[PDB]
Amino acid sequence: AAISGTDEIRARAEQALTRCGVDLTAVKGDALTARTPLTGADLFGLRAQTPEDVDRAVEAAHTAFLTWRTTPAPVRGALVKRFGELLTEHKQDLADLVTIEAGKIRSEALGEVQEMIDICDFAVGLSRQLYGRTMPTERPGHRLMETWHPLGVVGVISAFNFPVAVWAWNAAVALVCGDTVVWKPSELTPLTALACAALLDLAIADAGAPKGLNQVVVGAADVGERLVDSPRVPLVSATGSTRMGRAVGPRVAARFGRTILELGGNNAAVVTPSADLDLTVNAAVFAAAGTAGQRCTTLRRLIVHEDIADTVVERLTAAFERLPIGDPFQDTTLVGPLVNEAAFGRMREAVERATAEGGTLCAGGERQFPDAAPGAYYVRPALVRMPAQTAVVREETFAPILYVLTYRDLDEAIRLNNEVPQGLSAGIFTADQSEAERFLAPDGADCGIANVNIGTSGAEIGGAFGGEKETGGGRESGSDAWRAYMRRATNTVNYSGRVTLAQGVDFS
Amino acid sequence: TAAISGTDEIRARAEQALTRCGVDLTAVKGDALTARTPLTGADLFGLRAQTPEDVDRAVEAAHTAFLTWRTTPAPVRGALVKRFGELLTEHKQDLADLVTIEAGKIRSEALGEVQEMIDICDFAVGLSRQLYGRTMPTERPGHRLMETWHPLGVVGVISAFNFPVAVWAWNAAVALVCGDTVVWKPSELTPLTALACAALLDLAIADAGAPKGLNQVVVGAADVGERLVDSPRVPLVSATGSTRMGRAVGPRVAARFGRTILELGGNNAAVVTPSADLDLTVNAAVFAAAGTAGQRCTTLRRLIVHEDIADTVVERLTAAFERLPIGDPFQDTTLVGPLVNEAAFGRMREAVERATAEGGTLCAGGERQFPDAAPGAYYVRPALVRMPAQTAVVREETFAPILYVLTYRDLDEAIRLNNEVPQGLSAGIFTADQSEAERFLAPDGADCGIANVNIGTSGAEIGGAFGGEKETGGGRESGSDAWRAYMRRATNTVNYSGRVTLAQGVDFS
Amino acid sequence: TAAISGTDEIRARAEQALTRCGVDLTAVKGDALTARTPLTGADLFGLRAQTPEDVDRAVEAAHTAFLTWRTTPAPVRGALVKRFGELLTEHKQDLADLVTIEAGKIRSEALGEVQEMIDICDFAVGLSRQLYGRTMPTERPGHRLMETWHPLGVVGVISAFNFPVAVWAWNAAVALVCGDTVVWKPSELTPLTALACAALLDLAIADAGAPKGLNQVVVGAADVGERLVDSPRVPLVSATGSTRMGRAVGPRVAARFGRTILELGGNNAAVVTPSADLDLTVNAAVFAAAGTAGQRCTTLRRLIVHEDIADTVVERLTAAFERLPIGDPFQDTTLVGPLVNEAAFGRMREAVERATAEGGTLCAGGERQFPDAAPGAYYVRPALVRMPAQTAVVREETFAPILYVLTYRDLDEAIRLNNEVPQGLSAGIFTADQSEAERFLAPDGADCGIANVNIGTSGAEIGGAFGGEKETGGGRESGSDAWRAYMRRATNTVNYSGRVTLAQGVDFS
Amino acid sequence: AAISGTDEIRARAEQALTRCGVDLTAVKGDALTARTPLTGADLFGLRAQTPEDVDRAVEAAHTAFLTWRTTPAPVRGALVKRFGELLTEHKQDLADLVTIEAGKIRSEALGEVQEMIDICDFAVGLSRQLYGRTMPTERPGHRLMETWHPLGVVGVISAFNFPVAVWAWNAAVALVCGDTVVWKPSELTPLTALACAALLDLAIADAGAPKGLNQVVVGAADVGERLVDSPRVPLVSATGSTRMGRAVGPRVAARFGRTILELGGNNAAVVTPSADLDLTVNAAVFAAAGTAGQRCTTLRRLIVHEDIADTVVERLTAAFERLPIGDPFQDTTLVGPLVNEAAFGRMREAVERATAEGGTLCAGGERQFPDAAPGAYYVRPALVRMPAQTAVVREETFAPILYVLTYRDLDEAIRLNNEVPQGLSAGIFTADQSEAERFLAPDGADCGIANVNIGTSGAEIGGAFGGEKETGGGRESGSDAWRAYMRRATNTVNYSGRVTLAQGVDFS
Repeated sequence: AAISGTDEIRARAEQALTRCGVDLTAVKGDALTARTPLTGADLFGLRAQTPEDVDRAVEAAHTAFLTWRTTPAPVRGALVKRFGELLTEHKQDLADLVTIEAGKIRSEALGEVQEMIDICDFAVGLSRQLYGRTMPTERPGHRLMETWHPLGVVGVISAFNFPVAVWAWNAAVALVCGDTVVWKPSELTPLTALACAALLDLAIADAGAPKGLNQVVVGAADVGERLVDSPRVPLVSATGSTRMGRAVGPRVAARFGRTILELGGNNAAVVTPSADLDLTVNAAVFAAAGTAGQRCTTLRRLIVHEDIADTVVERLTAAFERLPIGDPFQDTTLVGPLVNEAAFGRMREAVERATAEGGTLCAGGERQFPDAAPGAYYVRPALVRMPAQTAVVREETFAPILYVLTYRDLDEAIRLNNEVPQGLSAGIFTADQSEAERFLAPDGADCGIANVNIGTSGAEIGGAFGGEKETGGGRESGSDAWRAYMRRATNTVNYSGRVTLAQGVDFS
Repeated sequence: TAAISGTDEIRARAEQALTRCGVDLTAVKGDALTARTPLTGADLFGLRAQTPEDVDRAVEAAHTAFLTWRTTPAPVRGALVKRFGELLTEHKQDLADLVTIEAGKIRSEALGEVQEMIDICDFAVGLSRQLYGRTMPTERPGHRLMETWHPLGVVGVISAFNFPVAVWAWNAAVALVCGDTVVWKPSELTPLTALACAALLDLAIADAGAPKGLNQVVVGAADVGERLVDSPRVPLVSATGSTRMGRAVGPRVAARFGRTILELGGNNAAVVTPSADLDLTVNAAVFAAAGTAGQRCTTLRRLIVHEDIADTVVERLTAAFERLPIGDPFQDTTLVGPLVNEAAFGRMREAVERATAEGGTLCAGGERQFPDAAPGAYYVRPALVRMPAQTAVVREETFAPILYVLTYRDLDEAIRLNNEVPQGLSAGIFTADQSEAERFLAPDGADCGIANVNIGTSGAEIGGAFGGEKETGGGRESGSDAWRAYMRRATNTVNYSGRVTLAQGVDFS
Repeated sequence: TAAISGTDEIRARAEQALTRCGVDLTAVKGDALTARTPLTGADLFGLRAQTPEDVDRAVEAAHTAFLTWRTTPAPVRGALVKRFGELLTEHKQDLADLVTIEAGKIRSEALGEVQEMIDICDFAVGLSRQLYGRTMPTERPGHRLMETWHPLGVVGVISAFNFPVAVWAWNAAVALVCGDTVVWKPSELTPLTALACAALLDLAIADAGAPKGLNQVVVGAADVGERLVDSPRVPLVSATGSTRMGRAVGPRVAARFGRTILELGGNNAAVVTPSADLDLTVNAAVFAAAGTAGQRCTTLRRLIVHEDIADTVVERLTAAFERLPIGDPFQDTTLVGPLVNEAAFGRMREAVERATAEGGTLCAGGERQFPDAAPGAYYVRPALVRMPAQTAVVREETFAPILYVLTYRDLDEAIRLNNEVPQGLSAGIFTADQSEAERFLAPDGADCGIANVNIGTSGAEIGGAFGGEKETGGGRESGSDAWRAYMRRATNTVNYSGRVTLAQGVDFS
Repeated sequence: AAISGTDEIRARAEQALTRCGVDLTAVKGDALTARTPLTGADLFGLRAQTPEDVDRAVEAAHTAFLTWRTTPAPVRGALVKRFGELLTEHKQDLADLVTIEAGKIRSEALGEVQEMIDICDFAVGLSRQLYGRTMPTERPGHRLMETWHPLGVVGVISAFNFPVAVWAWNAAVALVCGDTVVWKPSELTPLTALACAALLDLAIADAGAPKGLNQVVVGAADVGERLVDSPRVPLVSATGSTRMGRAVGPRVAARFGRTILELGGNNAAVVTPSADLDLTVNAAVFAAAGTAGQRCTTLRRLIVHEDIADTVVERLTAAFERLPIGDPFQDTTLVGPLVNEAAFGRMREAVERATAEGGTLCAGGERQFPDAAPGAYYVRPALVRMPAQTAVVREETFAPILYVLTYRDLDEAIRLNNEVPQGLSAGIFTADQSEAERFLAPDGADCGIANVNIGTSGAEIGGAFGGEKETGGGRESGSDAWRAYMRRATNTVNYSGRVTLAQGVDFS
C-alpha cells in the first residue's frame, strides 16, 4: 500500500496547529513527544505539566469560575455559539489532527469535529433552559421552588480514540452551566487538545469572557491523578478503560466529590431469524470494523440465532475479507491503523486465547503491509466463532475482534447480552414487533443504550450517552445530562410573616 | 423539675404497639441485641440479631423478589404502596409511640414523622403512573428516539436513630413503585420502630398478593451495615448518618461500580438581617435549634446576626431558652425531650467547654436537668453560646442543641460565614428586604442543598428533593425527580427504515 | 332469549344506592325532569330541575368558594381528593349500580368506571405536590426568571350519558387539586349518578372542613348547559358530547375570551395486517366494537383489513358476533346491554340501511333482540357490515355497534383510509411486523390523538392524556400534563440588582 | 428639528430590500402602497394578493409540509441556524426597514432583529428536544408513551409595531416543529416582511429544503380573513387589537382549528412606599415612552402609594418634559413618531376623555414640530393623574399616555391592577420581600407576566410570552410554547400477544 510519509504528516500537523492559533514555539519542548499511528513515528517534543502546574491550572480555573458563575447563562451561551463558529471555520484543520493522532479515517475525523459543533448548538439552547421547577407547598403563605446553580471547576480526563468530541460534550455543557474546565487529554493525543484550546481562547477574547475558563494540562496518568485529588474540583468527568474506574471513582468519593464515569464497553447485537440480513451484515461490519474496533461503542459480540448462524458467518467472512485497509487520509480506506504496538499485541493475545478456549478464527487477524510502515500496526478485523461466552469474550479487547455466539430462545440471547460486566450499548435486528419490544423492556437488554435495527454505535447528541455496570453509570451530552454539572437547591420562601408554634407556646 | 415515666411502663407500651402492628414478640425476642429507650436510658428487652450470613441470604431473597417485581406494572406496584399507607394511617398512634420511645421525640413530632410516611406513600402512588422518560426527535430519517427508565435492583437502606421511620419510608415507598426491592439496616439504637414498619408492610404485601421478599429488615450494628454495603447484588445504597460514615460507604460502593445516595451531617445556619421580623425570627430560631433536642440533621446550629441587632437578638433568645419546657416526651407540655444517650451528652459538654476556651460566652442553657429523676437519661437545656469568630468547634457538627451566635456587617460576610463550614445541608435568611432575600438564594449566595427565606433550617417537605452538598454528601431523597436515582436510564433508537448509513458508500450485500 | 329486570326492581335498587351514598330523596324528587333506565326504557321517578337563574346562582357560589380554595395549599386540596376517593372505594358497588341503571353498562364495566374515579383521585393527590412550573436562566445580570402556575376559577363540566361518572371525575379531581371549583351539568339522561357522586363529595368536604361551594350539580337539559357555557364567571368549559355540539360551545366560549376542553365524537379504526395474530385481533376487535353496545367514544367502528386475509377475518368476526351474549346488564353472563334509547336504535337501523344501499353487505347482527321481553328497551346484536369503499355513512359516527370492514393492499392506503374521516380520536394496528407498527405511529401515520399497536381503540389509561384531534376537538383530559388546561401560566422576572437598562444611556435621576 | 427626507428614506429602503435579496421589479405594483411614519409619505406601490392567491399560498405551504414533516427535526434546525446567520449578516439592513416602516428608534430596531436571531438559536436547541414522555402502563407486557407530531400549515397574522420579531417567534418555532407558514403581515409594514421572506428563501436554497416552507401574502384585513377561514390551516397565530379576538377566535373554533391569540395590553406597575424612586422613575419612563407607547407591553397605568404619589408625579413630570423627541435615525432620539394620523387622533381623544372624567394632564400631549414634517405625528408622551380607574383608563389607547392612580392597601393595588379586561403584564417596585411575593402569588396580579423591580416590558426569549383575559390566552417564544405548534399522540404498545378477555369468554 501507499502510506503518507512521516515528514509530510509532521508538516500537515504544524500547519493545522498554527492555523488554529497554537504558538508552536510556546508548546514545543522535550517532556512529551507527539506521535502518529499512521507510521508509528515521533512528530516532535512538547512541554508537559508538573503536578504543581495542575494546581496552578485549577487555581486559575477557579478564579475564572467566580466571575463566570454570575455571568448570565445566555451570555455564557453566546461564547459557546462563537466557539461553534470557529470550529466550523477550522473544521478541516482540526480533522487532520484527529486523523494524524487517533488514526481514524478522514470522514470519521470530520464527523467527530461536527459532533463538537452540534453540541455547541445544543448547549446554546440549554443556556436559556437549565430547568428547575416551581411547585406547591403545603404551607399557607409560602412559595416553593427548585433551582440549579454552577458547581465549580470540572476536571475532564479523556481518551485517545475520540480526542476532541468527548471534551466538547463536557466543555460546551459545563461552560453554559457556569462551570470552568481543566482538561487532561490522553498522552497519545495532545495536539488535538492544544488546537481545541486555542480556538476556544480566541472565542473567549472575541466574547470578552474571563481568561481561565478552559485550561489544558499535557501529560500522562500522574497529571490526571493530581487533577483527580484536587479539593477545588467538585466534578471529574473521566473517560477511559474500566480499569480507571476502580482508581478514580473511590478517590473522588472519599473527598465527597462527584464523578461522571465513561468506561469500557463490550457491546453485542442480537440477530433474530426474521432479521434483514443485508442490513444486518452492513450494520455489523461497520460497527465492528469502523475505527479499527477502537470505539467504546464498537460491536464485539454477535449473538445469532442457530437457524441463520451459518449464513451470517459466511456473509461476514466474505465482507471481512473485502474490507479495504489503508492510509486513513485516502478516501478508499475503511479501516485505518491501530493506535500502537501494544494494541496489536493485545489483539493477537485475545485471538490466541479465543482459539485455546474452543474458538475458530473465520477471517482476518493478519497484520497488513508491514514493510510499508514497520512502525505502524494495520490489521484486518478478526471474526471469531465461539462455542460459548468464555473469559476472553467477556473482556474488552480494544481492537477489531467480533465473537459470534449462537442461541435459540430470545430470553437466552438477552441473558448472553447481559452476562458481561460492561453495560454500554446493545442492538437487536429483527422484523418481529414483539421481539424488538422484549429487547427494550425492563427484563430485556441491561445497557445504557438499547436499539432496534441499528448497531451498537447508534447514538446521537440529543440522547444522554453512557452505560451501566462496569461502564460506570455516567451520562454525557443529551437529554438532561447537564444536571451533573450543576447543584440543586430546594428553596422555601415565607411571605406570611408567620411560623407554626410548637405546642401553642410563643416567645414574642 | 418533671416526672418521667418508668422503664416498665415504657416497655409495656412498646410491647402493645408492636403486637398491634402485627409483630410476633416471641419470634423477634432473643439475646443478641438489646432494645432501649432514651426516656430512662434503660434496656427494654433482648432481640435476635442477623449475622453477616443472614444479610447475604436476605439480599438474595430480595433479588429473587425483584425479578418478579420489575415486570409488575408500576401502577400495580403503586397499589401495594397505597395499601401500606392505609395501614400506617390505621396504626399512626401505635407507630408514633415507638418513635417517641426509641428516638426520644415529643409526641407531636412522632405523629408528624409517621404522617410523613403516609404522605410519601401518597406521593409515590402518583409517581407510579409517571416515572417519566422522554420522546425526542432523531437526526436519522425513518427512526425514532426515546429515553426510558427501568427498575435497578435491590436497594440497601441504612438509617439513623433520629428519624427511625421517615427516612426508610422516603426510600422504600419510592424504591418499590420504581420496581426495586429493599433491604433495610436500621440504627442499632432503634430496631423496634423498624420491626413494626416491616410487619405492617408484610401485611400489605399479603393483601396485595405481592412477592414476599419486597422488603426485609436486618437488625444489628455497623458490621451488618458493612456486609450490605459490600454486596455485589445491591446496586444502590442509601445511607443516612454522620459525615464520618460517608468516607467508608461512598468509596466502598464506588469501588464495586455501585451507586450511593449519601445523606450525612449538617451544620446549618440562619442569617438575621437588620430588617428581620424579630418575633418571627426568635420563634423560628427556637424551634429549629431546640426541637428534637438538636438531633435533626436540619437542626439550626449557627445564627449569623447583624451587629446592629445582635444584642437584642441574644437577650430574646436567652430568655426564650430559659423558658423551654424540658420533660418526658409523652407529656403534652414537653417541647424538649432527652438526648439519645450518654455519649451524646459527653460530646455536648465537651463542645461547650471548647467554645468557651475558644473565646465564647455561654448565654443560656447547657445544664443537665433533673438527673436524679432518671439517672440513666440525659435531659438538657439547649445551649446558646455567643462566639467572637467561627472557630473549629463552631465548624464541627456536635449532634446536640447548641446554637452559636456570630455577628456580621455586610451581607457578603454573612454569606461567606454560612458557606465556610464543610457541611452544606440547609440555610435560612430572616429579612424583610427583597434584595437580601434574593441575594441569599443566588448562585453566589448560600451554597446549601436547601436555602430558605423567613423560615428556618428544618423548612422542607415531601414535594422537595431533600439533601445537601459538600460533606453532607450530594444525595437527594423524597420529592421532585429524586426517584431517578432508584432507576436506570436507557436511550433507545429504533430504525423502521430498513436501511443503514453505508460507511464510505460501500454496500456489502 | 333472556330475562330482564322490571322497572320496579330497578327503581328500588336505585333508591337504595342513592340513600346509601347520602342523597336525600325527598329533597331531589320533583316533577321537572324524569330519571330513567335503558334496561326497560321506563321512567323511574321525577326530579327537581334547576332554572337558568339557578345556574347563575350556583356559578357565583362556586366563585366565592374559589376565592378561598385558590389560596388553600395544593397539598391540602389534595387531602380533600384523597378522602373523596376513600368514600368512592367504600361505595363502589352502590355507585356502580347507578351507572348500570342509567347508562345500561354491564356490571364489570360499571365497576371499572367507578375504579377509574378512584384512580384519578390517587393520581390527583400526587399532582397536588407537583403542578410543575419552571426555573430558568435570565439574560439579565442580578435577575431571576421563573414560570408559575395558578388556579384559574370556576370550571364548567358538561358530560355525556355513556360515561356518567368517570368523565366528571377526570375533570373534578384534577380541577380541585389545581385550586379551581366545579359546576357540573350532567346528561339529562343520567342525573342520579351525578347526585350520588356530588353527595359523597359533599361529605368529604364536610369532613375536610373545606368550602361548601367547591362542587355543584345543576340538573336539566342542553338549555341549562348553554347558560353555564355563556357565564363570564367560567373561564374553562370542559364539554364532552357529539361533534355537533362543538360548533355551539367552542365558538361561544371563544367569543367571550374563555378556554375550552372539547371531547367530541370518534370514528375509530383498526388496521389488520397480513402478519396479525388473528386470535388476538378477533378478541380485541370484538370487545372494542361490541362493548358498551358501541356507545363509547373509543368504540371500534372501522376495520381496515388486508385483502389477503379479509375473507378469513370476516368469517371469524361473523361467528364471534353471532355468539355475543346479549342481555340484562346485571347478569354476569351479559356482554352486550341495551342501547340508551329508541332514537339510538332508529339511527342504527337508518345507518345499516344506508350502508347496504351504498353497496355494503350485512354479514352479522343488526336485529333487535327479544322486543317483547322489554318493549320500551332496545337490545341489539352488534352489526358487521362489509363495505366496498369508505362512503358517507362509513365516515359518520353512528353511536351504535356497527363495524364497517374495508380492505386494503399497501400500508399507506390503510393509513389514508384511517385518516380520511373528519374525526381523530383513536386508532390501532394489529401486526407482528416491527416496521409496520412504527410506520403507523410515525408523523405520517395515523393522525389520531391515540395510536396503538396490538391493542384496540379503547386502549387508554389514567396516566395518558385522553382526547382527539380534528372534529374530536383537540382537548385532553386525565393524564400527563393535561392539568395545565385547568391553570394559568405566569412568567416572572425578579430584579434584585437595584438597576435598570437605561434607554440610550439616559439617567432620569 | 431635523427630519430625514422622504427621498433619502425611499432610497435607503430600496437598498435594504435589494441587499436582503428582494426583486424590486417583482414586488412593485399599485395595489398597496408602502409608507413611512417618519414623514407620513408614500414610498412606492406594491403588488397585493387576491383571496385566490391566499388559497394558492396555502396549497403551496401544505405541499411543502408533506415533505417537511418527515424531515428529521435536527435537519429542520440546520435550516433555522442558517437563517439566523443570514439575519446576523443583514442585521443593519433589516433594522433600517423596521425603523422606516414601524418608526421605532434605531437601537430598538436592531434589538428587534437580534430577537429574531436569539429565537433561531433557541429553536435550533428545541430541534433536538420537542419532548414528549415515556411512562408506565398498568397493563402487563405493554409499553406507553406520549409523542409529538407536526400539525400542518400555520397562519401567522402580525401587527405593525413588531413587524419582524413576532413572525420570527412563530416561524423559527413552527419550522423546527415541522410546520410550514403562511404570513399575513400588517398592511402598514409589508417591506420588512418581504425582506425577511427573501433571506429565509436564500436559507432554504442553501439548505436544500422545500421551497414552500414560508410564504408572504401582502394585503389588508380581507386577506387575513381568507387565511383565517382556510380548512387546511389548523393553527392561526394572530397578533393585533383585542377587537380582532372576537372575530378570529370563534371563526377558527367553528372549524375545529387552534389559535394563539396575542391581543391588546393595558399594563400597570405598582409603586410601593419602599420603592427605589430613581429606579422606578427610569423604569416607568422607558416602559411608558419607549416606542412612542406603541408596544403591547407599554406601561399605561401607574398605581402609586398615596404617601409617595406627589413626589412620583413631580419626578415623572420633569422627566416627561425632558424626553427627546425626533427622527428615529438620530441616536439622541428617545421617542420617534406615532404610526399615523388616526393614532394621533385617538391619543388626543383619550386625553380629552380623561380630563372630562376628572383627570389632570400633568405633562406632555402636544404634537412636536408639525411644520418640519406635516404628514408625521411626533408627540410628547402624556402623563395624566386620575382620581379613579375610569372608563378611558380601562381601554387600551395605543399611544403614550400614562395614567396615575393612588392606593393605600396592597390588596387594593392588586385589585386595581386586575380590574381591567386586559391581562398581559404587570410590575411591582418595592424593597419589601413580602409585598413582592404577594404580588406574584395566586391572589396577586392576574397577568401573563408578573415582575418585581422591572417594568411591564420585562420579558425575554426563554420565557413564554403572552397574556390572560382579553389579551387572549396565547403564548409564544419560550418555555414549552412550542407545544401549540404540534399535536400530541398517546401510544399504547402491546408486546405480550394477549388481550383481557371480557367475562372470560373467548372467540379464538
